[PDB]
Amino acid sequence: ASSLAPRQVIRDGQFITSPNGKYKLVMQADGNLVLYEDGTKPIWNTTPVGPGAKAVMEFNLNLYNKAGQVAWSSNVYTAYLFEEFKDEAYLNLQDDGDFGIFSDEAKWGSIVLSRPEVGVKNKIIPTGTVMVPGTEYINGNYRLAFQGDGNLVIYQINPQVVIWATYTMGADRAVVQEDGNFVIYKGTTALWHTHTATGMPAYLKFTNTGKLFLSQPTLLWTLKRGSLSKPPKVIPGQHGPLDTTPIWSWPHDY
Ligand SMILES: OC[C@H]1O[C@@H](O)[C@@H](O)[C@@H](O)[C@@H]1O
Ligand SMILES: OC[C@H]1O[C@@H](O)[C@@H](O)[C@@H](O)[C@@H]1O
Ligand SMILES: OC[C@H]1O[C@@H](O)[C@@H](O)[C@@H](O)[C@@H]1O
Ligand SMILES: OC[C@H]1O[C@@H](O)[C@@H](O)[C@@H](O)[C@@H]1O
Ligand SMILES: OC[C@H]1O[C@@H](O)[C@@H](O)[C@@H](O)[C@@H]1O
Repeated sequence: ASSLAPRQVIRDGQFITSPNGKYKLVMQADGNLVLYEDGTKPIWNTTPVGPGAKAVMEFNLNLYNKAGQVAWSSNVYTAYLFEEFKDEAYLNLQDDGDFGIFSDEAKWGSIVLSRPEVGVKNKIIPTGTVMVPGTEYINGNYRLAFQGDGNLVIYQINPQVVIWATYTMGADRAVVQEDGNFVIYKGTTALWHTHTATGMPAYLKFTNTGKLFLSQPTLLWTLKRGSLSKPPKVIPGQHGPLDTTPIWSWPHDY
């Protein structure tokens, strides 16, 4: 795990580790949140608040002492801290040892929403994913399938019901692009797309409620760079089954 999901809590020796293995962020039993290099050299810390402490990803990364007070915080500079942001924001620790907080807004959906769904669980489909006939994803009682015929379809599994579909007949592939657009293709012809080309890479969220959203990463803060007012271009990191969030990396200088 190189990341923290929204609301995720770490404590009592729990940690995350950069993709390359070199950096480790650990919430120690003594209540000190520490960044280690090569498992032996502490390069940054909050300093300890004592036992019974925890750190939690809730828009900010916040460190709580046993008395429930906030002893350290990322202190991300936003103007409006909507309590629905706390279920959306996640954290990556990257290969140069910097760590950063993302809160991404949806840019496209298979359906327009009245209001967020509560306790929805998302299957991340990351940047550079190339779907191909026979590709499918299962999340709960819903199936997302790129089919032989080229249709991208969401099915309710039980009972079988079509919930949504692109009707892109003949398409050969579907691509979650680095430019921020999700596009379905016959050869080089775009049959369908999400109109989300922004130069910021895309990922998809397929829900256990039978819906599909495209978001793009919005880096808000890093330990080394403090709060950011504009979001810098990031690059997709290595996404596998162990990771519950998108994975990103961001450059050293500008
Ligand atoms: O983002 C909301 C909607 O916008 C429309 O133009 C279409 O592209 C739909 O596919 C989408 O559900
Ligand atoms: O990403 C490939 C696979 O990942 C697993 O979680 C599930 O979503 C599968 O349905 C999917 O085929
Ligand atoms: O309406 C959705 C249906 O569309 C049809 O054209 C086919 O692609 C089916 O596989 C799919 O279930
Ligand atoms: O061709 C562009 C496509 O973009 C989609 O998001 C919708 O607007 C489709 O109805 C359309 O076919
Ligand atoms: O309209 C379809 C096209 O939109 C473009 O701006 C890019 O994202 C292309 O990759 C995509 O094929």
